[PDB]
Amino acid sequence: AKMAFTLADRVTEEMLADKAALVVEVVEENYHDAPIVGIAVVNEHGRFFLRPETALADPQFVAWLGDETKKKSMFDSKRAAVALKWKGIELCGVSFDLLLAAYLLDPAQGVDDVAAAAKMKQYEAVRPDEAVYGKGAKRAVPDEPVLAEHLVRKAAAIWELERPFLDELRRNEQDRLLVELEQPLSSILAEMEFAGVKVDTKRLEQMGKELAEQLGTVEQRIYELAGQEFNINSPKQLGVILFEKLQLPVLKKTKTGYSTSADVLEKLAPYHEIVENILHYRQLGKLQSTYIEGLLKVVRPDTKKVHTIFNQALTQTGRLSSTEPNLQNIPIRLEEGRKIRQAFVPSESDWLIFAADYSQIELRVLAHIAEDDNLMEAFRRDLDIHTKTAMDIFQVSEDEVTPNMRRQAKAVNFGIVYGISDYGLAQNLNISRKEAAEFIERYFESFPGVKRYMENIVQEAKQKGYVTTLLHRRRYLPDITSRNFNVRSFAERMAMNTPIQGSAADIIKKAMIDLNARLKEERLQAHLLLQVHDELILEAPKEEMERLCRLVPEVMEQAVTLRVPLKVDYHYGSTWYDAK
DNA sequence: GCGATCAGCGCG
DNA sequence: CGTGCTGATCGC
Ligand SMILES: OC[C@H]1O[C@@](CO)(O[C@H]2O[C@H](CO)[C@@H](O)[C@H](O)[C@H]2O)[C@@H](O)[C@@H]1O
Ligand SMILES: OC[C@H]1O[C@@](CO)(O[C@H]2O[C@H](CO)[C@@H](O)[C@H](O)[C@H]2O)[C@@H](O)[C@@H]1O
Ligand SMILES: [Mg+2]
Repeated sequence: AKMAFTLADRVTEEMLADKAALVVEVVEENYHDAPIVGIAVVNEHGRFFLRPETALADPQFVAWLGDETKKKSMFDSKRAAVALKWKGIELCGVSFDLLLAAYLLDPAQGVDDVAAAAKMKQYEAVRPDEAVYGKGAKRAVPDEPVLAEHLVRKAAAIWELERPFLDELRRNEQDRLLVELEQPLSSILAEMEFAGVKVDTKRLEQMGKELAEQLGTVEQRIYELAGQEFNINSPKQLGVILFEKLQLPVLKKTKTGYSTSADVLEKLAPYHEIVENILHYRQLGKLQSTYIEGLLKVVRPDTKKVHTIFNQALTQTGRLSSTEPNLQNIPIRLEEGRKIRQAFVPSESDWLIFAADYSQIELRVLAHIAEDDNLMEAFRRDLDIHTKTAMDIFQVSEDEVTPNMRRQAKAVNFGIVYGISDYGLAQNLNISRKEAAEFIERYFESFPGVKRYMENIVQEAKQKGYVTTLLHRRRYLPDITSRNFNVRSFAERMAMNTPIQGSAADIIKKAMIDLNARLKEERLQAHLLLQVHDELILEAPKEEMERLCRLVPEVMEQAVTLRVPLKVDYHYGSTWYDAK
């Protein structure tokens, strides 16, 4: 039967106890400047549902929300914190976030609502959000009676689940990871998302106009060389033009038809002039649809800022993800796409963009965890790691390392990090397995400590059932015991890769926490805007650059102490593009 | 037609 | 290797 609760018309004192499960419901997936549809509070005095117009206007309730001594347990407190920031209300005292707790216990569960986390502890007296709000075009906020009970049941679940979740985190030695890292980081991400990044829309629009011109020209050139018109963006129609009308060789096949990936086209380029044009068309087309039109779609017209949402509880490695827009994959590798960054500017006049990035943090982390003497010495000498790798695997002096040799050694360092494998490397360097295996073997011959680590971590994953990062993040790998070579191999590569990528994630997250504490102590106006896996982007008055040049790198380099140094490069400029 | 897939490409 | 976003596509 239904759950008992008071559907209050006004805020009372017992609703303001110093310990409670709190629900500040924001149904819109993108919570920026979004509506709060209801509030539920469960504490020692009972269960309560409050209408937002009432609670959020009540001085006492707002004070309670902002009182750090009044502890609240929630699910996705960042969502509520940001929704409240847009209304000028501060949320403090969140001592437990069920979403983050569940995430740390097992990222693989994909916990995205209270019901999912509750199911982990055999608690099912709460419905999944999707069941209550529906989804897609049919998504909608239910009538008060249905809404109120759902919010109360969620608060009730959080109230009941706090202790068991904290107990397991403690057994896993992950309690500090939640309380001292992820929860404090949650508040920092909330400030970052709320601050947003300023966009020079006029510059973006002009770039868009020129791209349209260039696309038109390349588009026509393509129809000319094809002898007809067709939907270039249709892998099916394109496949017909390339492999049937033009008789280009089929080197790669796709489940549905002909593969037209850039990888394939690159090899087909020598056969026909249409290929290079299709490649150029896709490059510009990607820029136009995603980084110009797509970006312009999410810019707030009143402030000209984009407010991303950092998903802190999604990746299996501990990395953050970014959406609406995704600001972690803005072009940089190719100059034409890199120009897109000229569109991201400081939010205030006479302010500048400051970007700091870790130099090879993953390989440094690997040197530390594997305790490989050669790799540690390489970083202690701050050597060019790819040139050094080439020197060792190809057995030549530094001056004997050719450009192609370094390129291949670089690709090997790529593979060693993401889980070295014949297929992966071979196909990546466009070579054979017999050859790729030879490189790998040569690499392990030069870095025996890394080989030992790879063997040991795999064995450890099979024994314990999971692998861990420097700060105790965990990833379960049940497929590590699969009798299917492919499935088992993937699991083994994750056993190898996760402690590396995951520890690098732990480090930069701590750096963000340490950095914000330093910025505040120094009372600098500088603030974080974005995190891109191994780099931090800030904006600050031009008068703070010299101080940031010393502070940011130091804080990032000292976040943790490894057997090898951590090195941070940095640049600043009038736009993100110039922060190079 | 709606949402779900597929195929291709951007980043670390 | 992973997330995420795009235009096409197919599924019921
Ligand atoms: O609020 C972020 C937080 O919510 C979850 C669901 O619990 O994701 C929702 O919000 C994201 C940001 O708008 C969307 O990308 C996602 O589709 C939506 O379900 C968590 O995954 C996330 O940590
Ligand atoms: O030849 C041993 C070598 O193979 C790997 C896979 O590259 O693991 C295989 O052999 C182990 C026994 O030594 C099994 O536990 C594992 O399941 C199987 O795939 C390496 O880890 C190992 O060094
Ligand atoms: Mg870097």
